[PDB]
Amino acid sequence: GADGVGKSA
Amino acid sequence: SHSMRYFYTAVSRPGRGEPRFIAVGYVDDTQFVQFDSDAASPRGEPRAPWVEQEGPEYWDRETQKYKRQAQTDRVSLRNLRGYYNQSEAGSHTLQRMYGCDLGPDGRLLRGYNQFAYDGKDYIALNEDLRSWTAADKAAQITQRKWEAAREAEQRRAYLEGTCVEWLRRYLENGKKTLQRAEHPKTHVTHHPVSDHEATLRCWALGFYPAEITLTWQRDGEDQTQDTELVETRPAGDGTFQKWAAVVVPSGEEQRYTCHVQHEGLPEPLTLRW
Amino acid sequence: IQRTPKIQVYSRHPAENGKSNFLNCYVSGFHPSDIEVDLLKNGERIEKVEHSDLSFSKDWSFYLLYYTEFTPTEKDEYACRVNHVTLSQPKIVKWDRD
Repeated sequence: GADGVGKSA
Repeated sequence: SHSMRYFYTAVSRPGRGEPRFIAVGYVDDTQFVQFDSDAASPRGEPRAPWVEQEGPEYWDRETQKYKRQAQTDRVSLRNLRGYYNQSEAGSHTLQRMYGCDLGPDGRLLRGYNQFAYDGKDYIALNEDLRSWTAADKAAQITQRKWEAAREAEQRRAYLEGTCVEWLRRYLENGKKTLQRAEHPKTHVTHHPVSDHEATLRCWALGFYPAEITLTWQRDGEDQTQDTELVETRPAGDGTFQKWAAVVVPSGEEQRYTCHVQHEGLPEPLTLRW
Repeated sequence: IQRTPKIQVYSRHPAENGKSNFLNCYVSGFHPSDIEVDLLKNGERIEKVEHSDLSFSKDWSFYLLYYTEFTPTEKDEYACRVNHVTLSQPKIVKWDRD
């Protein structure tokens, strides 16, 4: 199960 | 010990559309998932039978996460091109590797979450799962952006909680392939260089996991200086192959021994032509 | 920036004439990831070749497996043809059963 998304670089 | 590792690749291609995002997920040396933003109908795809029988809700959620990640990486590629004052025409790559290592006790040993831009270290989450290491000034911009957003707290939550739970679930559901060791079948081949020399090649076939050592000895001393070693390579069936080779004088073949070390071997393995 | 592929061409199992097998071209240690791989039979490009999903190693270099069903015979020659930005012309690596 992949990580959920965070902020852009 | 075991690990779950995700590998993300985002690649810009100016004048030719939006960046392509690709993800693959692995347990140890076994791939279980793929996503490609360029596919006809992009969805998370099973690559191992032990996730193929997850339900539709699982697959719909993975698919939505990759879709959002692709979008996020598009913005990241643009921001990075700006930080570095790079020209509009160049193609660039952003890579992310993250995951969790489990210790022999079944407990978390190390979570990691790290990034590369154009093949070069950019930023990584430190082992404390709280702070960042930036590799250059540009990456310091991302570091302050992520410190302000409390990004590390979110990544830590995944790495200590959700990541381990998934891996423990896959290790159980896929134990027939994940929790096994195939020892290498081994043989030596002999190839006349001339009338005076010959190559001896030590082979390890069909092993799992990929970790292995092949070493060539002569009467006892290792043959470091003279060993030709190819990189461990996939057979295509879930196992791996490797070889190690030495050029020896004609008639002195018998003095060389090849030494194989692998998890699945029941005892020390020695080969001699 | 820009690492040359390492190329190995080999079969999944030891090649015995007349029994089905798989011919593999493994390309590794390269960067950037755009790469062209063909498998050849007697010089001609093989049509239904498949490949693995793009992944990379600890050092960020990419690797790919290309592969096809085949039945080796005594008479047939096989090879792998790769182009990449680090190569000034396509590189052809012959299949040698050892």
